[PDB]
This record gives sequence, C-alpha cells and structure tokens, in this order.
Amino acid sequence: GKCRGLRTARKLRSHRRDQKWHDKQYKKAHLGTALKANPFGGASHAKGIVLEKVGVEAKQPNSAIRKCVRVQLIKNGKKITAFVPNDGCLNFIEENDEVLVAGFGRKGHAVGDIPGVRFKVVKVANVSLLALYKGKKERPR
Amino acid sequence: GFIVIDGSGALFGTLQGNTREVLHKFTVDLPKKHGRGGQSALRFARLRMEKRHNYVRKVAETAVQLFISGDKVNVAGLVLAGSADFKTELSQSDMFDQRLQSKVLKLVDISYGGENGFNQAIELSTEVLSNVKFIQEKKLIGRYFD
Amino acid sequence: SLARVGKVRGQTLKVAKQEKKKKRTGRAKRRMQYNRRFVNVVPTFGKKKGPNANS
Amino acid sequence: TVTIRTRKFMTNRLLQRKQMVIDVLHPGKATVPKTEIREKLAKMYKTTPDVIFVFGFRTHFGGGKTTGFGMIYDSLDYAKKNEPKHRLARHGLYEKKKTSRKQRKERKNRMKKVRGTAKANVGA
Amino acid sequence: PVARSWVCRKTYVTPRRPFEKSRLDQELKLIGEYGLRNKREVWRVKFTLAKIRKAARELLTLDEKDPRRLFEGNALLRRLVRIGVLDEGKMKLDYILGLKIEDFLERRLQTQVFKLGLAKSIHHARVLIRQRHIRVRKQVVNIPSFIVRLDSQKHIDFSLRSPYGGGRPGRVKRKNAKKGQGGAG
RNA sequence: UAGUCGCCGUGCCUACCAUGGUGACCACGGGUGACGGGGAAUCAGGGUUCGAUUCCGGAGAGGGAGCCUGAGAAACGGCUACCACAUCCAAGGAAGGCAGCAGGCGCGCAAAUUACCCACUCCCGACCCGGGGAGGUAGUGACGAAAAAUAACAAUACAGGACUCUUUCGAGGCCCUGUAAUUGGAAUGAGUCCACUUUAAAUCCUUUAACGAGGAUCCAUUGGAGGGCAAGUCUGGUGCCAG
Ligand SMILES: [Mg+2]
Ligand SMILES: [Mg+2]
Ligand SMILES: [Mg+2]
Ligand SMILES: [Mg+2]
Ligand SMILES: [Mg+2]
Ligand SMILES: [Mg+2]
Ligand SMILES: [Mg+2]
Ligand SMILES: [Mg+2]
Ligand SMILES: [Mg+2]
Ligand SMILES: [Mg+2]
Ligand SMILES: [Mg+2]
Ligand SMILES: [Mg+2]
Repeated sequence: GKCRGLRTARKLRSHRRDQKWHDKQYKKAHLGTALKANPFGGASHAKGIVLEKVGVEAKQPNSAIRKCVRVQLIKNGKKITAFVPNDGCLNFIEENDEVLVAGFGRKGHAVGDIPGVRFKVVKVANVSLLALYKGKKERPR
Repeated sequence: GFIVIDGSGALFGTLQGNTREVLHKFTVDLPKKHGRGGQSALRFARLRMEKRHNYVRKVAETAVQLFISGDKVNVAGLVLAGSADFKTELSQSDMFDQRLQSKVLKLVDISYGGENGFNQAIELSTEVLSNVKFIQEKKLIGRYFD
Repeated sequence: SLARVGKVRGQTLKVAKQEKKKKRTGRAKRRMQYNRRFVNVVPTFGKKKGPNANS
Repeated sequence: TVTIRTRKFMTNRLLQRKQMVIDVLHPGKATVPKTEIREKLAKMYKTTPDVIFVFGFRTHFGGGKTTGFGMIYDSLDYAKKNEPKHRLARHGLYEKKKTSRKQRKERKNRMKKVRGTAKANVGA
Repeated sequence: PVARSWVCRKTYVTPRRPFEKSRLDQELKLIGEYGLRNKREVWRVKFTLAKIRKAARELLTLDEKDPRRLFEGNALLRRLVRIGVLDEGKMKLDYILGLKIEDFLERRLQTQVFKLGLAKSIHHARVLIRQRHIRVRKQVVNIPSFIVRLDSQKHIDFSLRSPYGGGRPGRVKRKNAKKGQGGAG
C-alpha cells in the first residue's frame, strides 16, 4: 500500500478488485470462455469414438512418429487428437470403438513433441488398455 | 451392421459384399412371465414391460455405440432385428437417434433368435441389397435350386 | 508412417522368469533391514557403496 | 462353578417388585442358558421359576463375566397382565403370529377397496 | 434423518519432506528398537505430541494466575503423572519442551514386556500378546499398544486360560500331541 | 385530506390537492455455475476458498391462474379451467401428475435390495385395544476413520565384534549379533464347525468342544532405480527405428 490512511478501506478494496483481473489466472478461472471452450467443461474424463489413426511427427532435437487417434465426442461433437502412449498398443485400438479419454497434466498446454495434443486414452470397450498391454485380460470377441 | 435381439440373447454382426462377420453377442437374465403368482401376477405385465424396456435400453445403447459415430452413422446400413416386436421398440424408442431415424434402412423379424435368423433377416433384406453380388448370388442360386 | 507399430517389444526374446526364495515380510522384514543397516556391519573407512552397487 | 451377586438393586413401590442387574461370574464357559438360569434364580429368590423372565445377557471379551438384566414380578397373573409380548415369546408360552407386516397392509387396502357385505368375502 | 454420529477424524499427519536421508535413518533406528509395524504407527504419536506442544504453548502464553491456565495445566499434569513419565515433583509444563517421544514409546506394552524379561525378544513379546497369552487384573488383553499405568504395571503375569498358563495346550500342541500319540498308537 | 376494504397502522385501494424522492458514500440497470445461516478445508501471524446435503429459516410439488370446505390451506398423495404432455372407448364417453419409499426410463465420467418390524424412539385418533415405507433393522457398498496376523524361539554349524589369549595368522569361550532350505518342537487365527447367548425371528460379534501351519505353498501388492529424487556403469536384444 501507499495510502496508509485510517479511512481508505473502500479506496483500497476497490483498487484490489480492479487489479485481480489483470492476473491472468484469476481471469482464467472466473470468465466462462475458457470453461465453455474446453470440451471437457471442467471434467477429468470424456468418452468418445475413434474415427481415424494418425501418425503425427515430433518436434526438433527429438525425432519420432507419435501415434495419435482422432476421436469425436458424443455430447458436443468436437474433435480431438487423443494420443495412445506405449509400445504396441495401437493394434488393439480398433476403429469405431468407444474409448474414455483423459487429460495430460497440463491444463491447456501442449506437451513436447506431439504438437497440440492434451489428451490420452484410458479404456477401450470397457477394457483397460493397461490390462491389454500387460496381458492380464483379453479383448472380448 | 446387424442387431439381433431375443428373449434368449442378443447378437451383432456386419455384412460386406460377399463376407459376413460377427462383431459381438451377449446375454441378459431377464426373469420370465411366471415370476411370482397371486400377489405380483396382476402387476407383473407392467413391471415386466419396464424390465423389457430396460433390456431395450441396453440394446439401444449397443446400437448407438456401434451404428452412431459422433451422432452420425459411419457404417452405411443398419438392419435391426428381433422377434415379438423387439425391433419396433428399438426403432421407435427415443434413445434411438433421430439422425438415425432418417437412415433407418430396415427392421427384420426372426424366430428362435440368432445367427440363422440373422441369415433369414438377410434373406428378407435381399431386395434392399440389390447392388450386392451376394444378393445377386442368393437370387441366382435360388433359381438354380429351383 | 504407421508400419512400424509394435516391432521391438515383439522381436525381443520372451524369456521365462526364474524362481526365487520368498522374501520375509512385515514387521520382521523391517527388522531385518534395520539390522542390515546398523547391527551387522562395523565402521569402515571411505565412501559407502550402494546396496545394489555391483561392479 | 458359577457365582451370582446383584447390582443396582431397587425396590419399586409402584409395581411392588424388585429389579436388579445380575452380575454373574462364570469362568471358562459360554453364556449359560435361560431355562437353567430361571430355575436357579427361582431357588435363589424363594419363588417359582415360572415367573422369572430374564434376558439380554452379554458375555464380556476375555470370558469370565456375563451381564443381563432381570426383575421379579409378584404374580404370574400380574406379570402376564403387564409384561412384553416379545419377552413371553422368548420362552414360547406366548407365540406371536407369523403374518408378515406387508401382508397385513395389503389386506388393509384390499378391504379398503370394496364397499358392503363383500367385506366378509374379503378374508380369503 | 438418522440416528448416527458421523464424528471421526484422521489420527495422524505425514511429514512435509518425503526423502530426508536423516529422517529415514531416524525412523529405522526407532523401528529397530521397538519392533513397530510401519511408519504411520510412529507418526500418529508425532501427532499426539503436536497437540501437546501446541496447547502447552497456549498456557505459557497466557498471563499467570489465570484460573483457566491453572486448572488446565494441572489436569494435563494429572494425565502425564498417571502414565508415570514425569515425576510428581517434576511436574511443570516448561519441561514439556525439553521432552521427547522416546519416553512415551517406553510405556507401550510390547516394550515394557521385553524390558520386564518375561518375553525373550521384543518381537516374541508381540507374538505372545497378539496370541492372547497374558492378562491384567482379570482382564484379557489382545492389544499390544495398551498404555500401562503404573498401578497396573506390576500385575502382569501369565493368564490361567492358556497353554503357557495353567490350562489346556494350544492348537499346535493339540496337533503334535494328537499326531505323536497316534504315532505311538 | 376524507373515505373503501381489511382484525388494526400504511397508496392496501378510491377520490381531490401539493410536486416531491434517489444519485461518484456506485443509485439505477445488467450478471451471479448464489436459497441463507449455524459450519468445513486450509493454515506461523495476517488471510484464502467452499458450505444442495441429516439442526434452524424460506420457497415448490408438470406450466400459470382460480376456489370451496376449515380454527388453521390461496392445500396440490382436495377440486375447476387453459397450456404442455401422456392412458382406454361400442364414438356418447372415462380417467391423470413419485422434487413420498422401493424400482425404472433418460442424461451422463458419475451413484444400492420392489427386503423385515412397531420390539426401541416419537406422532395421530372418539383412544387401556388401531395405524405409521416417519423411524428403525438387515442386504450391497475400497467416498473415508480406528485397532490388528502373514511368524516367534532354541540348539548346531560359519562370519564377525567387546573379553582372556595370541608376534600376526590363530587359540578359550563365560559374552554375543547376524546368517544357514541344518535340525528341534512350542504358539495362533482366517476358516470349517456341534452348542448356547444375541435378537421381533435371525445374522454378525463375544464364550466354548472337535478339525484347521514348517517352504507355517493358507503363494501381498502398486509405482520406481541419470538429475529433479531413496535406489544396478549386472546381462542379452534394438541402433534417431521402436519408445
Ligand atoms: Mg454457530
Ligand atoms: Mg432448514
Ligand atoms: Mg432463516
Ligand atoms: Mg412447494
Ligand atoms: Mg395446486
Ligand atoms: Mg403413491
Ligand atoms: Mg403434501
Ligand atoms: Mg419427476
Ligand atoms: Mg414404535
Ligand atoms: Mg423411509
Ligand atoms: Mg526430480
Ligand atoms: Mg540416488
């Protein structure tokens, strides 16, 4: 503070109330455009259909072909590049199957090589992708 | 695609030009009509129709899962199938999607409920899959057996 | 390209896992660990080598 | 090898009876049954064992002490006149009816449905 | 609307730094000494201590001759002297800051039993206690954590209903006696 | 100012006069993913966010409106309309509202058995006698809290360490600590399971006979091992490929 007056409570509080908005994160929390724009709409997971398999190329120093997958959500209809992680797990993901998608730990921010891919697959057809990779369970056919 | 319903159990299967495929099948323990007499029998048909509709909800959910793709069908045709008016509840149900009602290709009755009935419902389809060589074969070999 | 999916994990040699003596558990296991820290060894000169330090 | 002291004993002037928590000592064995307990209190209290109704014993953990509440009524006629239905069916001399509560309710509404003489025909 | 309590809380708090090498050392030293099952078991003690130090500061911070401070301090003192940590001559809440966890861990029953010598090891002592082998003033004790007051410390001995006590042998001697007897004939 | 209504005071309403009232001390208007409070989470001290939710107060039973009956209702498990939606007809007609309990459809990432009882607590009624999906009791339930098993001991070897001894290496063992698929018997539930108790009738738990453990095979997991960050330069495969 600078006005250390005994009766400037109002003037102070007002000033604070104006400047909280210049903080980028508060504005992020309280204006709705971010929450609405986010397809997750303040959610951890979201279900969606696989419609095509895509090999997105990595950024520099690194060099790799990341295996992503174009899902279309049911509730909104928005389109997402959900990335499948680990080794040999893509042969499992068949086309036209429901997968539960989650975030990527960054709250609206791209991560490393995969440019603009904030989402990863957890399940396939009520079957944990982990269980398929480990070999505990099998795909129902 | 093909959905096959029965009080016994369901079955889902696809159909290429020549090849016939099977996607999924399942069971549900829907308890039967006798259930419990005297006390329940009068209010049995009402509770049972609710439970049958719940089975219908599960079948409906499978058709959305399969035949819908972002509220838009990816597979071209969808042949619903069942006996005792199972398919009609699936057709007219509100869970069944409207963009899909636009493209309801056909509903088909069967007996016993299953793969042979799935095949028969294809035979009722026949005229619907006129472009397919499988249908032209079905018709030609039908005359050859005649 | 999408040709190379699942190459290496597969081509590696699927070796069967060998059997081992079951490890002690619980309170007793923690006791043993304490003992391997303090009560067994005696003071030694220099820098201490790690538990799994092999060479 | 049983021993029995009394606890919180009291003289009720309004039912003219005595009531007390029976502190038992019973090392090395299960909760002793009520039939024997009643005969033995009967001989304890110089009263017939017909009237002594005792209940709610609970053996403590460790196993050398149960605790159950007890009271002794002046007559059989007065006790039967003014005693719980569940506490007689404990023994069997009384026996509650075994018609389920929902079936009584369904009876009530089924009788509630029809007017007139058919009421008699309502019961089966 | 229901007839229930729903009053419960966590009894402990985890440490703020997870991989202090000195901390790991300390928890292991104390484990080795007293035969505990895990680290939570200690930390819940750390929580009780946290409560004690925080209240102790509150009374020291109050003005002297506060009737609240005197009564509350003397009650805390009653509990500590009863357990028999501080001496009744020694009772004054400044010494609580010069005070350590080991004195409270000393009055656990597994330790007090090994110190008494009636158990070979501290771990054996634990196995006995959990095996319901011993009693205290006609009360069977299943729980090793039981804080023993000084009054009830002296009266520990074997139980009468026990294979070790004057009673029937346990399940294994039942098997070894029945099996060995059958081996005889 | 004078009346109307109303149980009274008042633009509550009617008529006649006067022309006032609020505003940078943020009115007015718009928003609120806002029923309120008692409280919860977090914390050095200051503070920050949350609080539909078992206690209190408010409002509401498809949408709005209107009313009889009553001490008390603008009642919704009472009526009458219009609107929205639904059910049968012999064609004239009939009947409707789970934001009560169970259960169900639908939405979804997302949520339980159409169970038993007035025996406890209280309530209603003309009541010593009736009723109570309020309530209680069981079933499911890894939202979470408390305690606590999955081995302990001895004797033999060995490696070591305080002792005597020994030039070291070794020797003597009152002392030990650890280890050794080397033996030795001692001890337990979990469970199985007679019998009571429990309790409305049961169940669970506590007590108790009889089986129930030597690798006490009655097989404890999840994540990690360059740094951040406790912890393999061990071995084999791949070679900017896969990850
Ligand atoms: Mg308050
Ligand atoms: Mg309230
Ligand atoms: Mg209020
Ligand atoms: Mg309302
Ligand atoms: Mg109404
Ligand atoms: Mg109703
Ligand atoms: Mg009502
Ligand atoms: Mg509703
Ligand atoms: Mg009652
Ligand atoms: Mg209820
Ligand atoms: Mg790090
Ligand atoms: Mg390290």
